[PDB]
Amino acid sequence: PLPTNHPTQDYARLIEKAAWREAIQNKALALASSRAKREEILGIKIMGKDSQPTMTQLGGFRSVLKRLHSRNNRDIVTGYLTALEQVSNRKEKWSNTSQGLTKIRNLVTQENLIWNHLDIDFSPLTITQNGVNQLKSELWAEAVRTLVDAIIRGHKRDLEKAQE
Amino acid sequence: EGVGIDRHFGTAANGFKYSRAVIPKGSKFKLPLTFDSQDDGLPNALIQLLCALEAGDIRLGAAKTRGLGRIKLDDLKLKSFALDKPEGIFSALLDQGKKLDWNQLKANVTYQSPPYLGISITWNPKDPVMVKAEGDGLAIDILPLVSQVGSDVRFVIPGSSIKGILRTQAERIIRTICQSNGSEKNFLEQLRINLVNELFGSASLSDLGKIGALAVNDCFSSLSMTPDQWKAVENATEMTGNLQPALKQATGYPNNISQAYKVLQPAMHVAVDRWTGGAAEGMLYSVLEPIGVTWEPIQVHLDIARLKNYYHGKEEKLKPAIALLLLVLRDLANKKIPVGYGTNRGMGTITVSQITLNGKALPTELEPLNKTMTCPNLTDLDEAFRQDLSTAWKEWIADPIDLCQ
Amino acid sequence: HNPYNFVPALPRDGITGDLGDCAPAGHSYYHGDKYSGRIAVKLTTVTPLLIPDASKEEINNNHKTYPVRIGKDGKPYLPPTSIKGMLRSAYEAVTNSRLAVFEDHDSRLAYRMPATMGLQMVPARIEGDNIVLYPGTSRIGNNGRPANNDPMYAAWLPYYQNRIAYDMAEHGDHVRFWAERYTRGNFCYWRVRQIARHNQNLGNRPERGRNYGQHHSTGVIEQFEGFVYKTNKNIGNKHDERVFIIDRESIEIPLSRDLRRKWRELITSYQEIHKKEVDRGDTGPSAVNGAVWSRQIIADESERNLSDGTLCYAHVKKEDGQYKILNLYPVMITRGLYEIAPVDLLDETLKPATDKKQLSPADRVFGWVNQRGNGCYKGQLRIHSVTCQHDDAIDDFGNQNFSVPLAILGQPKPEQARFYCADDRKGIPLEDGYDRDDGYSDSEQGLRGRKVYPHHKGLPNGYWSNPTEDRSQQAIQGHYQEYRRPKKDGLEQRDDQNRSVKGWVKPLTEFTFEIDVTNLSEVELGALLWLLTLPDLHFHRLGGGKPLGFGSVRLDIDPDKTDLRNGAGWRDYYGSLLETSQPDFTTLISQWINAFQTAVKEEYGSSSFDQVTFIKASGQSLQGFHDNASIHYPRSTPEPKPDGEAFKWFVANEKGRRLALPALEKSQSFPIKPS
Repeated sequence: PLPTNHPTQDYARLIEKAAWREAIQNKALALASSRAKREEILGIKIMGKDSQPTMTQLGGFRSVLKRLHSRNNRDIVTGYLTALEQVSNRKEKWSNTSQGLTKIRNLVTQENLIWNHLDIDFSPLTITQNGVNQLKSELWAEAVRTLVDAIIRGHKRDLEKAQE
Repeated sequence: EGVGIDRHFGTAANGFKYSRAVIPKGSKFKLPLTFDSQDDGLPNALIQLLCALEAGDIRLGAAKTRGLGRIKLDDLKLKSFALDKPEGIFSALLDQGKKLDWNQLKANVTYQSPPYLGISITWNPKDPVMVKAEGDGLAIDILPLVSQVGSDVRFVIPGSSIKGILRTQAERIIRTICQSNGSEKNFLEQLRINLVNELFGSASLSDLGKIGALAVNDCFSSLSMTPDQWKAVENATEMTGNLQPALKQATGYPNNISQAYKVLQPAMHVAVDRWTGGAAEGMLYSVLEPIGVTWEPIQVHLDIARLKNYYHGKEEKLKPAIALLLLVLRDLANKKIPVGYGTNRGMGTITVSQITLNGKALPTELEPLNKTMTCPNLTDLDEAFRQDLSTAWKEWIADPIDLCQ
Repeated sequence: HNPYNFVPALPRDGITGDLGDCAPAGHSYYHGDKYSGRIAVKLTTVTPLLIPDASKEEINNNHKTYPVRIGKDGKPYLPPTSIKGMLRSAYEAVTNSRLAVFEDHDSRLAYRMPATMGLQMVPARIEGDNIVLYPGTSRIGNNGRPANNDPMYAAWLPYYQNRIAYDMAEHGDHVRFWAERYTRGNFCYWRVRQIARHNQNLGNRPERGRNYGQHHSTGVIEQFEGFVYKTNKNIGNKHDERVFIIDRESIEIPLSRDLRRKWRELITSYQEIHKKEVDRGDTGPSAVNGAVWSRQIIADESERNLSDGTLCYAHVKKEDGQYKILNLYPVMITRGLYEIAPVDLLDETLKPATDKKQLSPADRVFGWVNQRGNGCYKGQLRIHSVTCQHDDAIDDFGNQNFSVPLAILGQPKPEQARFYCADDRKGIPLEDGYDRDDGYSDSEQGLRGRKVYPHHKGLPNGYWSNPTEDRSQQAIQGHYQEYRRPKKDGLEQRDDQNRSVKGWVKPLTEFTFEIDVTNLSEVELGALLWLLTLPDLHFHRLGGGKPLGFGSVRLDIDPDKTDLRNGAGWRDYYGSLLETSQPDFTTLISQWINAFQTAVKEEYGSSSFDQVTFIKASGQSLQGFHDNASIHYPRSTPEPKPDGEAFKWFVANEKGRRLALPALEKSQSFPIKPS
């Protein structure tokens, strides 16, 4: 492992972030390709020919999660979930999901949970001393955003395939 | 996010959704050019290129015809290093170069563009015009699409949306003149038609692929908001609760709910049961209608040089394409081409105040196109020129052949 | 006259033409034989028009006050979607199209069953996949009543007027108890004397009980096991809960899915009808103070489920030599269900379309999205450019802070079968005098059709003037200001039953709008232009408060701004960049309207167009009623009383002549006393 004060640590961190980003995105796209994992991670499901919830609820959430730049912004995402479940007309749209609003809240509130779903071994992808902890904190919001977007994309691709 | 529209049913064609990530408007990057001169000057074509960059004439990236790619150059500096000479080599090593005033050379030669016709359409929403935002809001279901424009957000009609409505009207006019039916054909077949495959382009399928000679800008609202002001609207949970502050802020009327709602108006829609007369609850939905959003003029660019290459330089073939383009602009000015969401549902009709036709390096026979029109029926165009176009148009109609040979 | 009625929706089997179901013309080109272009429409209001701005609704004491929606110029913004829905429903009437909005009519509807029906119910418990009857010491008579004046099937647990605590029992307690046979009137019952949980010992045999007023002891004393069936003190005379005497006699009967889905529908009715009441925090029935909500109403979703060990009443009869269980009920005198769901009373040719091959005329003209599948169609008709021509068009009744409180706009209650059910599929009213059980009863019955609000003909001068004055307690020319809530004790009844408007669009104010239409056939165009060129004094009904009289409007085409051509005419138009003649549609409008009229005659079997039943009915709606009987909701007094007691007419009707809502074509008025 590279000493923390080492002058090439900025360049090493560049290669690490690239390797982690590609690993996260590939593993996300694997997960999102399967109906069972999409339901496992976000609760969203396809019931024959209509999606649970409707794609406008997924678009609504996806337009909120794009504001998750850091763990400090996470109250915006859990804030939005509060206003969803605060009112029955919104709550009832997600209530036909596999517990999706709790699953979304867990994915955003728990810093570990994204990494458990991705289940990537980052030891081959890190070389900086304490690199994993620094990269996990740095890439957490991006990894969450990556996975949620992949799942929603995979869901809507199958949703269209069911309708085509 | 976007979708193809089936030409027979008028609805989102199955399998023709698309998504594209875009660097936002107002983003900056360096002009990063070095030129090695082998003679004691600066080349004309390179001076012309820099003038074109300052004019905004050069497009970069994907979706050039369908909303994107426009760039403009500012802060242009030219530094000279006489590498033929000791003073210039040591200047290159040490002194950051001899400054050229660009304004001198830029004045000392005429800028020459390749042929194009600019169309600038001054328009206003006759009824609220919006593209739908893909996500529902909390208080409002159907929200206007916004985009980042510099440090602000503005409401946007993507040039993809204006392109597709114009393409649809072009194709409808041709299929009427031919009495050709697109009900049987699939979406890709429904698009392949003569004169529209050149003005709007054909998909590159192995090749009939063509880029459109006609390019449409993203049209942004004259209104703008801070990003957190719009998030306050998106996050608003109650239509008569925290939405009213958020809309008052975003429209710029924090103390006047009347003036705020003359710009952005929340609208409820309810479906009524036919047997009982009851609100078919669950079929209640809400739209934030941009009733008083002012918009910048629609910028359409016809690449006349692109058409010439398709028609093999002979400008007589241009006249049927120009004729179609004018017939489409006549429909756009006569409110026959609604734009965006909800066009049969109370939105999307536009007024056209003015069409400015701004040709650069046009051929003499199309030179009457250099005009500002305010009659919707194009009677500001010379009648001898419109009859001239009308004759070439009628000849093509008689044999609706593929110009492009 | 009732403020609504129905144009009958006729079944559309063998309808073969443009009025039939058809593949839509499409949007790809202007067909040479079908007409496209712009119709300019002048709309002028005849009565005041309500255009609520829900985006600016003020709310106080849960009463909502709506201003008029205004556009960027401050003139009233009449929304194109509001005109579209007015036009669509009127179009869909006169073409006999599918019903575009037919939502959530697949459950049976619920109503109060006869009070005599409670005698026919036996205590029951579900035990697994069986409902098991528990008649106790008595035996089930053939009609379902306790046979030959043996005692009531359940013990009576004195709970309120006299109290028998253990040695207080709750619903579903398994209990062991002494009971004594007690007598009142024509009947007798087992009075619980003392009670214990099933594990405990109930003690020695009690002696002769005290006569409790008119309840007289017989001295015949027994002990039983049972379950206490408790419902709360849920009507005023209630004294006793029930104990289902399990110990003595029993009959297991299969619990079919139909019984359990009836129970779900019945209990969801009980719950949903009071959801607003219990959210308001009300503790008891809407017209019986001091009573408390009955258990199944306050119980959760689990009450709908009819899970193992739950207790019910079974309506039973010994027909054909078997104990037939008709229905399961939560109380002795109960809500029950009509036999048939309203979705089964509407023909499949009249239900909303579910395939592109089955698009009706209004699905083609106004467009369609499949609600139960894939499929959609863009409308061939576009309303746009709605411009108010008058500037001072909005009446604010003196100040921007004034408002008129509107009369209560209640929910439509299709469960009143005499108003919403038809006696056949061609939309005839139910016959008068029949039992309420006779609505929604037969598959050969039908729905009344499309609900419409006939124009309030003959409103007197000044009826709408100065509306902040309460004039409703006084006849003026025989009208009683139906649009306004009455005063109560001199103060305005602004509550959550009604709404207020800060203003309305004045009568005689003019709007212009345009209709853009694509590829209409002459029949489809004829229907539309017929609606846009109705004879004098025919009015469309627009916006809100239509049953109060608001929103009657006159539509007529502005011919100079109208430009309709067939695709051959458009082919000539696009054939030139020079100005070209437009064909004068005014020479052809009669042809198209007659094309529509002859198609309606020919496909719907009539020797005249105006004698087609849906045409005849629809005309009467647009025209109103010529007999100068006032339009108002039914009530027992000619004056609208300041209390919401209009149900009193309906209960008088139920005990009286039992009038159905008269056919719209017949123009028959209701009597103020239907006794």
